[PDB]
Amino acid sequence: SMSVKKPKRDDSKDLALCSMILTEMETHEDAWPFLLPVNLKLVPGYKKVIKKPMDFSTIREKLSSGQYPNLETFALDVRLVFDNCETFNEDDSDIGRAGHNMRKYFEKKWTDTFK
Ligand SMILES: O=C1CCc2ccc(O)cc2N1
Repeated sequence: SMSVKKPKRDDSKDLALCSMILTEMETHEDAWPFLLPVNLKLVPGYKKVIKKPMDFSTIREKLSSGQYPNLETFALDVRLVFDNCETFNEDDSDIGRAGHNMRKYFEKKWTDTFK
């Protein structure tokens, strides 16, 4: 509260670390469904069903241009990619499996890096 401050994380390396995690995501062999935004003109249902599309290239642009206030807003966008994937794909599909795999991959890097 006013004039009562918590000790807080050293956050000075967060940008670099998030960039490294994103690079690791981008180069994972199962990243292919998530590298670019889904084409809303060509994919039936996607525009109506998925209220907030997100993809790695959009996250990369936001990270490169100061549009994440903190590391938690970055993690929210990454998770959104995989949450969207679950909404639109059966677990028993190539893309459904890819999303589950990438999510697991991300959360371990996240834990290992920041927790
Ligand atoms: O999540 C997605 C991205 C859009 C898409 C297009 C074609 C398809 O067979 C599956 C998908 N799932």
